[PDB]
Amino acid sequence: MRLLNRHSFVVKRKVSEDGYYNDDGDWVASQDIVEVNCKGNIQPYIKGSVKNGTQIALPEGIRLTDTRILYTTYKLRTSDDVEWNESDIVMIDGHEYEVFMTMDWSQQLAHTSHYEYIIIRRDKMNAVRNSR
Amino acid sequence: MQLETAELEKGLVRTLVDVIGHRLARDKNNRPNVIRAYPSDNSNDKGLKPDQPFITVYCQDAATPYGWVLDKFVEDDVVCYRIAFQIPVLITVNGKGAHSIMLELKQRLEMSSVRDLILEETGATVLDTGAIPNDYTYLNTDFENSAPLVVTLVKNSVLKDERGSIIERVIVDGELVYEEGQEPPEYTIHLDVDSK
Repeated sequence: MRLLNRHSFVVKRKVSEDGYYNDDGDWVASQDIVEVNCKGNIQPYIKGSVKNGTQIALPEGIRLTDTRILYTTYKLRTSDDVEWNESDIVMIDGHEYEVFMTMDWSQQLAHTSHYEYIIIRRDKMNAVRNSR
Repeated sequence: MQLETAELEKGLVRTLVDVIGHRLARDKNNRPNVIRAYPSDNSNDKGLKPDQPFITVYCQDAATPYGWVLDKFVEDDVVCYRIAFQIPVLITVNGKGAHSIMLELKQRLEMSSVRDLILEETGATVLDTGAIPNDYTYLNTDFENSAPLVVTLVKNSVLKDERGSIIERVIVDGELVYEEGQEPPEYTIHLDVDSK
């Protein structure tokens, strides 16, 4: 419906699910990454000690943590060790948001079936590769 | 030389840029990311977390396990004191491969060189160097690898006592007696000695 499609964002799904552990023990993420276009709705998540755009003071400097809730009809998936697949990524404001939680309301009713996700801004860190 | 941790931290920060600057990230000015802990300016401004990997320098405290006063002397008419101090410092690496960088930093502080540069800048000697743990803290989303280390330093500080003064003239009086308490003394000796 109209309100469920107010926002348009990009989603990076690792289509391949062939991640494995090297002969040295390091983790190697699935190789084939694919970009997609999706539509949904993004709002701040107000609950308990959740931190939306909260500035954090540390001895090392300053951080910024954010988290949101997303309503959409697209089936995004989080990490699953039994099915052996990794989570998706959602691009908001040019930054990455990793899908951490999911709530399956699909197949409940005709016109109001949807999904809910809690997406957390990814922390800043340097990059390293282990590919075999 | 006076002991001030604000200067020891600055000297260590300047030395580390050359000693271990090749393994660290670099900012917009091309300078390696080494900073003092709890950055702030103008009494309320707060610094941002640099790009990893980087280093943080934080002075813990200062103690005087070697007595209380080492020397008392006169340098110029002003009196002087010398005191021995010990200063443990904490250096941490944040990022990926923090242990691999702290190991090389350890292996360089023990060289005959580097220890001369530290004394050239801060005017202090390295006394000890503790072990390196391999820590992981969750933060949010992903863990962060860290590797703290403790480097103890030793320095002598000198201060000027502006209230002091020196003796340059002495006046002495004496007596001689056959028996204790002889009220009229047998002889009296009066002496006066000037510095000049």
